[PDB]
Amino acid sequence: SVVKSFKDLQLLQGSKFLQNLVPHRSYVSTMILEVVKNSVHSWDHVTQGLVELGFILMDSYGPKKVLPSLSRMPNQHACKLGANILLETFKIHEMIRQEILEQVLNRVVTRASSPISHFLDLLSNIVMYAPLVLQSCSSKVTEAFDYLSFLPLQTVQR
Amino acid sequence: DYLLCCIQHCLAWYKNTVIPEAFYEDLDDILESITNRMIKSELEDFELDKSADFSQSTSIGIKNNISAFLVMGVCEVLIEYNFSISSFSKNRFEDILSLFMCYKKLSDILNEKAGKAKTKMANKTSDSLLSMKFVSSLLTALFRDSIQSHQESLSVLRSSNEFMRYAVNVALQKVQQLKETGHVSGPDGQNPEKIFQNLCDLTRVLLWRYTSIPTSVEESGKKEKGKSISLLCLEGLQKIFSAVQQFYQPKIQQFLRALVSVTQRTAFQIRQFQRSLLNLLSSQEEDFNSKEALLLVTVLTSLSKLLEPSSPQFVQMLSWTSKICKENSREDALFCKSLMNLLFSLHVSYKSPVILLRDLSQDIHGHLGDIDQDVEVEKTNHFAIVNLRTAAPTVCLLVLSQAEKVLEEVDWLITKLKGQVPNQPVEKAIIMQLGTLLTFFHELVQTALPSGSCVDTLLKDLCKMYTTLTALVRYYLQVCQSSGGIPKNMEKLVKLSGSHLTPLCYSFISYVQNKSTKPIPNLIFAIEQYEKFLIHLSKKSKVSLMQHMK
Amino acid sequence: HDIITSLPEILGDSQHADVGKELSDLLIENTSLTVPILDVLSSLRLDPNFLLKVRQLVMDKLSSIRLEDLPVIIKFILHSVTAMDTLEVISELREKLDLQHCVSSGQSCIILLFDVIKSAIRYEKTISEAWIKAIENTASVSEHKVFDLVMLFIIYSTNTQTKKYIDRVLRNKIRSGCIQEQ
Repeated sequence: SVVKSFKDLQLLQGSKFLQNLVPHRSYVSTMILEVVKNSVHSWDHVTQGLVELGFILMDSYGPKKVLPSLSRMPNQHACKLGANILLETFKIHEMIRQEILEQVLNRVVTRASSPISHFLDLLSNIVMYAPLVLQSCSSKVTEAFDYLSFLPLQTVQR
Repeated sequence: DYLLCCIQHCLAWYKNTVIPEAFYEDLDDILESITNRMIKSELEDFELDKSADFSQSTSIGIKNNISAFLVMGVCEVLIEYNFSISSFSKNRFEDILSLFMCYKKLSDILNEKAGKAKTKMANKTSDSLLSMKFVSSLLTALFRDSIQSHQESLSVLRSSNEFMRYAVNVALQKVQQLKETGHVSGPDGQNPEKIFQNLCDLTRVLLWRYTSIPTSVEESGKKEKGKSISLLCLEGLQKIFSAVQQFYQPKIQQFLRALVSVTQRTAFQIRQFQRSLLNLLSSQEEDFNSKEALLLVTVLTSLSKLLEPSSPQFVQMLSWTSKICKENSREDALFCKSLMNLLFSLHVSYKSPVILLRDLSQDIHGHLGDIDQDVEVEKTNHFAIVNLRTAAPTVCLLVLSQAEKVLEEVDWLITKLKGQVPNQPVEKAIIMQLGTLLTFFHELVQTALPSGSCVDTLLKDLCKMYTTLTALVRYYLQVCQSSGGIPKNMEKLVKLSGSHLTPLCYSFISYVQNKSTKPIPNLIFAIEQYEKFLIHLSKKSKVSLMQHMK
Repeated sequence: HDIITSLPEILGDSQHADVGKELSDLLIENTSLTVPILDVLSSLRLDPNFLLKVRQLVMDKLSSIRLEDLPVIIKFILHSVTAMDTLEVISELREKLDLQHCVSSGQSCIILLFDVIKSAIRYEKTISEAWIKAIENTASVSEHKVFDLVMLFIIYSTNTQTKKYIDRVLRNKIRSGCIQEQ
């Protein structure tokens, strides 16, 4: 539905003929993010689905052909939906930290063959936002430092 | 090389910052000794060009090739050092010239040795070690600076034209680095803001050299006409603008405040760029540097991404572009192609282009003529950038691809309208586009295209046209029992598709097949499917659509 | 402990092999100095064959290790595992380990153990499928141990490609009269 979202919106924006006719309908991207604002209160049951979702967006539509609009933008926008979700969640659901974090790192460390640029970009924003919030989940980093010997150089430095 | 770059950057930092005791002077005078002895060195001190030919066959050639690249980097770092000591000493500029002459000697030797074999090593187009900070400084000093205390001593560096093209090559390589990676190589190529600040300063410099000194001052040589400094600065301009849109989209306003919203800023800059292009064009050069023209339309295309489609400057842009399309001939396929690309891209995000598509097809049908050699048509009045060698191979592909995009958009509309069952005005606009596209194809089918990708693409798009008509009549099959009757505008469309398009489709299939695998069977399959679904509709609509058919 | 750990800054690149020999000879001699030795030997230059020999050599001695190090030793075995020896080494470990002998004291140290495993198996997929083949392939003996349940649970909790695979295996096991109440 979300790929579909982005195809629709891309086609509209490249094209005024459709912009004259169609009323600007909210896009699935924007709706999900509004779920994510509304999530705050009492929605322990919703968040565990979000995470599943976002890592599915990034895992499926992470870059690959360098390791164009059609293979790039509704993957870029898919992936970059992913990150926005999981940053936004990591602000407010303080118990699915170490489950975002630990899964980021889990896809960081071992692969080093699939491009993971997007994931460290995520990780930078995540930590930057509140690193004080990773001193509530710290062991998961320091146990990922033990694999730093086996990693390509850009990976490690970055 | 890389060691020395670190030393002299360290040493510049030690001058500027640390002093505002008895150690740095050691390294200074070491460096000054290296300067004077590296000056009076020449090529049999390093046994170069004569005893080892730097060959990628032997180990000793490899040793001397590695040595030569080390030398070239050493030359450049000591250039930076001799510049960094003083306020514009004559003697230090003589040293810099001597070092560059050594470097340039080595480069033109290695170029002969990369002229015997291919340019498969990316090791002579490897980085300079000069800071981008430095080169920005250097180019401001070379071109714009006219302070008489520095002029006498810089006028020897100005006279080296070779030195200036080296300098702009360096700056271009930093820009190319920033595009390809996230960042450039040397020092302060990891803080983006410092890189941004040095870009802006460079941009001002290269504008000045572009704008102040024209290109029609060529008193160097006829090998230097693809190598003008006024061209190289514009190449950077293009790459800078792309690079800063790509990486630094949230600072374009403070980027233009170097040279009120982004629109007015950019409009006055465009005015200067498009005047540059106008005066380039209006010179009426028979040799015609299409290179210079291509870079002007490339930069205008890069910049035109920041005009809003509701701005008056947008409409100024569009009117200006359409004027150049209606005036200026300029016989080179890629020139026409780039301009047409920009115009269409801008146009369609303001309104549908199907009028412009129709007029271009009228020009194609004018210039080429017909299949039957008894239709005298000429509509050269419509668009000046349409020639015998341009519009037949090249413009056709673009106008048909644009038409394919139109058909994708109406397909999306038709799909969404089927799924829905705001009703009437949607289909009215759809049939307006489709009617004018149908007259467009009526003009195209009459023409004689070349036998490459063009003819099969025309047949493929006409298969897409019949597929869109099939989807149209399928939605009409869905709706015609519920409402009861067909709208009158659709009845005119199906009359025009029966009468105008389909007979001449068959005639063009016969014309392409007579002159001496899958697409022509696919077109006749598509046209018979169109007829079949039209039979279904004419039965299930209580209207006789075969009296409109022949 | 101090001087040993100081060995690689000291030595050049020649007299490595004899040190290797002597240290493995000390390793069969003394159990106290596994950890710092194993650290050293990952830092010096050895034949792969020698690594594998010392591996089998530590693991025979695997019951014979005080708990505290037990973590870091398995840490070693499973960073040091190749792709190909995977199922043997797992089989040996699977045999030799207990989760019964050890037992505030026992539980904390065991917990660390399972963390170390979680890491190893989180970050390397082939251990999981190989691990289950190494219980599934030991369908024979009705007598299979605590480890094996604990480990299926764990892998279900982690990599989820295997869930169906675990379930069929856990059914085939239960119906077969291995796996039971006690």
